[PDB]
Amino acid sequence: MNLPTAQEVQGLMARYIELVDVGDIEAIVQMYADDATVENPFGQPPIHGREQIAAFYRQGLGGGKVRACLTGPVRASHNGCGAMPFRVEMVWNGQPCALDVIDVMRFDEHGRIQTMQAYWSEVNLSV
Amino acid sequence: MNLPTAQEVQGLMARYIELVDVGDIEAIVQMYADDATVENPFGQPPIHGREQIAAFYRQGLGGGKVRACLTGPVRASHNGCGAMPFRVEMVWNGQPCALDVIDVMRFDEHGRIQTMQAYWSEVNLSVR
Ligand SMILES: C[C@]12CCc3c(ccc4cc(O)ccc34)[C@@H]1CCC2=O
Ligand SMILES: C[C@]12CCc3c(ccc4cc(O)ccc34)[C@@H]1CCC2=O
Repeated sequence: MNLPTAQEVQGLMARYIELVDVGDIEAIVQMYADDATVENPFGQPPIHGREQIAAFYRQGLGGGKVRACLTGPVRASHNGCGAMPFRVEMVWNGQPCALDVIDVMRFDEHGRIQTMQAYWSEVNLSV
Repeated sequence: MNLPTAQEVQGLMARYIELVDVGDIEAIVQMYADDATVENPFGQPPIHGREQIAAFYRQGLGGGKVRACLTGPVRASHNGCGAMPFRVEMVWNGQPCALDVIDVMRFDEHGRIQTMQAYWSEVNLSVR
């Protein structure tokens, strides 16, 4: 595909959440451009390229324990970009916890994620 | 106020929405920095300066019964930035409509909005 339309951005970013929820690291790495830049959380030093991205996601999702689901519709632009609200559920201190996040993504002319910024901090972590 | 903390970004960005909701263009322009940049919707040319920002909110808020409310918590960083999901309700040539939007904001070391990006398009519009 080329630069995703607004409707295609909605589908791609929803698909990314489904892949995070099932914990398929390889499928996520494939969604990213080979030289993608990721800032998670935004304000922290970026990581770059599929090698660093694969390591980051496997550290986060390798155990398959995390769950993720959209908490609102994906907002999409006409220049291949979008932003989405979601909630992440995992284990912290034994008790279950929930983290509210917004990801901003820009896609390239091949339909792959070129950049991603994940906005969240401890003020978004419940229980 | 200095560079807003994460908790302070949450309050500031929530404060912006309720200002949009009540339609106080004066109060909203004051929240913006003198040389702020606004991309609304994201993908179009950015606008600069408070006069140009003033006129933008005039066009959008100064007429139709525009209301706005958060549809989720404000996500805040530790570098003075945040993102929030909200819904704009409008009446568009008779048709009651709603628009789902996510705003990304960067605040200055004075607690003013330095940059704003509003993500939405027609796919996010619905008839009520
Ligand atoms: C890593 C993590 C699980 C997944 C996750 C987190 C934060 C932001 C994310 C953003 C994403 O786009 C996808 C997944 C996460 C959590 C923070 C702590 C934790 O357990
Ligand atoms: C301008 C507008 C009303 C307000 C509004 C829109 C879009 C994005 C916004 C982002 C904001 O942070 C505040 C207000 C709006 C609408 C698009 C169509 C319309 O009438």
